[PDB]
Amino acid sequence: MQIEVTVRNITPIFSAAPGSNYITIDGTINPPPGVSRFPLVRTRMMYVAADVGDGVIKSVPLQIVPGNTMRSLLRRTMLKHVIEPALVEKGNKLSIGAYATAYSGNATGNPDGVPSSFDEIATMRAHPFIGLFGGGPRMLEGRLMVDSLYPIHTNAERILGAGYENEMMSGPITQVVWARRMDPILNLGSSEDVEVINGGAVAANGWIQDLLANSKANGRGLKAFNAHEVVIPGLKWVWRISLDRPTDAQVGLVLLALNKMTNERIAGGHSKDYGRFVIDGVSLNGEQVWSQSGITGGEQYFDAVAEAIDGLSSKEFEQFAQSA
Amino acid sequence: MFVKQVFFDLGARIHADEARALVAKLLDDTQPGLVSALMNYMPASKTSKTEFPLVQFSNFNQGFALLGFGEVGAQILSDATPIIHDAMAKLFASRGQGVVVQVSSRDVPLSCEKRPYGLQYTVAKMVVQKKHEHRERLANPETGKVFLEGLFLRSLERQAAAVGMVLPRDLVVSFKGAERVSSVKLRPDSTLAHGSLRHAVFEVNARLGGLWSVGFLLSKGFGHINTDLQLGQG
RNA sequence: GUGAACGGUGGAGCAACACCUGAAGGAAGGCUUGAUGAGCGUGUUCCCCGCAUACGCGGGG
Repeated sequence: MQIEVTVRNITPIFSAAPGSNYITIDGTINPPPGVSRFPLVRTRMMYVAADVGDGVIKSVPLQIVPGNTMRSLLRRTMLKHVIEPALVEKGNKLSIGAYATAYSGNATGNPDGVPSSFDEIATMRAHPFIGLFGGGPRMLEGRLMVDSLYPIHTNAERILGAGYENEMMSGPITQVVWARRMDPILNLGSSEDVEVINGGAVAANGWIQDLLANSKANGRGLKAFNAHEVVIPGLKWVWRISLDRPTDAQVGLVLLALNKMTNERIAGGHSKDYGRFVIDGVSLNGEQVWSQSGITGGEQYFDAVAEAIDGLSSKEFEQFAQSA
Repeated sequence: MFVKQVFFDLGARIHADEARALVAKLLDDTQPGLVSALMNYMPASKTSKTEFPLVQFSNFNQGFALLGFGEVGAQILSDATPIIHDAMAKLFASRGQGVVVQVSSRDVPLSCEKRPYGLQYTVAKMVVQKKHEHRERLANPETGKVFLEGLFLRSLERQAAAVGMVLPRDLVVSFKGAERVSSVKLRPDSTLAHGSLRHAVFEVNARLGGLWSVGFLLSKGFGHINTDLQLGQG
């Protein structure tokens, strides 16, 4: 079962690529030393083979949001607005391990050596939340295959073989966004502002001297300057959600998580409002089901997840999490 | 090399010379040696050094600035800044509700290279006349022009040699004109005054890329402006 | 004349077949680049330091 979630990003997308990268005042990502490099955390990039010129395929950059990131995102919306309301309406109580395994695939960092008995595999695989995301102490396989967010871009013409041939962006899709820290005690100005600090003006003054003693001279003070590379907004992305012999309840759960997908953020940089997005279209095995009012279609999936929400107990999450 | 500027804001404007007098009077009872370092006194006596002043007080729109030239002067500002800040903090917390004193710091490198085209550099409040001979040169424009030429040049070479970097010795300067003529008093309510030029314009073939102080009474805060700020700017 | 002198260890032969490192996993959470040294007061012979060696030059606050 194949799902293709085509979205447009309202705010810019920052999913931080690990790597202490550096930036100058105008471009030159990771310059040579002595040009006064500034710290730079770039957005997550996937190298991708692409048709660069006629007959030549090169490994080129393309900035993505990771499939692991949005696997955990889909699992998170699934659990916060469907699963947790079900377990509050029936009063079912999860354990610490059951909660942590339902959100993270494991209760501890040690998976168990034994494999689960086949009845437990069949019952858990049949269960929609467990089937979509496996794991646990006995390392269950899940039915969900969450692919990364590629933009609809020339670097992904080799990726989008079927469909999405139009709406192709030629140029780069990143902008460097600069954030500075400022010290408020440097910027306060007035003593009527410092009448709310206990200790008066002399305490604020003494902190100014601490920072002056740091300015002459490794406890970090304040007032840093940073840049972070972001993916530019308004561009169409594609999400691929593949399923592995799914029950109708698992697909209905995915569509239940998918309808509210917009409230959440496909990114990091929470405070900067990075990750806001609107779903342009959703296709089940290629068929378009998406409307402005969520998903229009797939009624057997919605009915199956309706009957699977009912009778969903905590004990499924408890038994799977419990280590041998 | 580099010159350090440290800016102190009392919430009110204080002139550079009376700030120098206030800094002298505030820490006089205790911490005398730091004052000797700040004011370029002799190590043994109270009188000042005849050489270039590594540490010179400067204007600030909300108070006073300190300029330290070279590694030694920057170190003098580095060891002098918090004690000086603490002194104005206790002085301005003793009377009134109290004010909060805010600072800034900046390490500007100095540089120069010769260019085959003249460049317009203005200066404000630069002293020029100190003796009766200097008055006699100032009466006639022909003999006053070359005196101002030599004064501007020898100030550039002096603060070069003091900062520890080499200046090309083929520079040709020129002086176009000054907007006003005014006197400078060393101490208030003294009959002695010294002549000074206001908004003088000089033209040098080379470029200057730092803080460059010209003429007499440099530690009092006269005749320095930042040559980086004027550069390509009107 | 070494109880010597003479004399091929040779031929043939498959280390093969079978076997999925791959399952679970959020790069995050916080942060004003504007804020700046920049344009605004002093109306005449008084201090101290060197080169000299006083005929004067240089300079300090």
